[PDB]
Amino acid sequence: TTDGVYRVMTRRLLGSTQVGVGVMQEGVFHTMWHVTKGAALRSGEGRLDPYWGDVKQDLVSYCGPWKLDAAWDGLSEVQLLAVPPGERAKNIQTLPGIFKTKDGDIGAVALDYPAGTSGSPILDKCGRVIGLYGNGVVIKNGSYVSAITQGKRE
Amino acid sequence: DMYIERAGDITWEKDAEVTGNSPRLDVALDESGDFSLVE
Ligand SMILES: O=C(Nc1ccc2c(c1)CNC2)c1cc(Cl)nc2[nH]ccc12
Repeated sequence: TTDGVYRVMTRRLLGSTQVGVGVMQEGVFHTMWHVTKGAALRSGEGRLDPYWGDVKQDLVSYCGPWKLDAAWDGLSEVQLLAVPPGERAKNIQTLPGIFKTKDGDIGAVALDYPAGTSGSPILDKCGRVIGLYGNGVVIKNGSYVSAITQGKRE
Repeated sequence: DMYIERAGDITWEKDAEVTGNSPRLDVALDESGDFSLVE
């Protein structure tokens, strides 16, 4: 339960397949809903049970409520701490674009990584998590542009 | 049964590989949390 970024793995398929990524912060595990699909997780001898989740926001928290509250300022560059399947965690600095929707504008990272990278945190200059990578759109050139998905803190 | 293994710390790293463009896309989000390009 130490704070940090974690791989989300499964043994249901061939070998150990990485289905996604998530953030442990303040005893709560945060990830994209499509990674676990709300299922319980294992952390050595311990077990993480879901606490909050939403399919539209595509988010889910384990052990407690969503703790991440920081946001992109619309101006500065961010870093995607990408954790790719079978590959070492690595920070990729980019300047986000905009997903323009009827309910508002959202930041967007135009980096392409395998779908098992879903749940990797997007960071600001203070190392604060401003969102999760993994939910976006496929553009004209086949590549992926993911939204900067952040939940609510109560 | 899904499981988790630590992959690293969450810190900002100066002198990182800077790449990627900043596109402005008109999108729509359905009840299933799936984005789609509006053109
Ligand atoms: O499929 C992806 N993401 C996803 C999947 C299922 C659902 C949602 C998002 C939200 N509603 C359920 C994905 C993620 C990433 Cl990082 N690269 C990719 N390239 C192609 C696809 C894709």
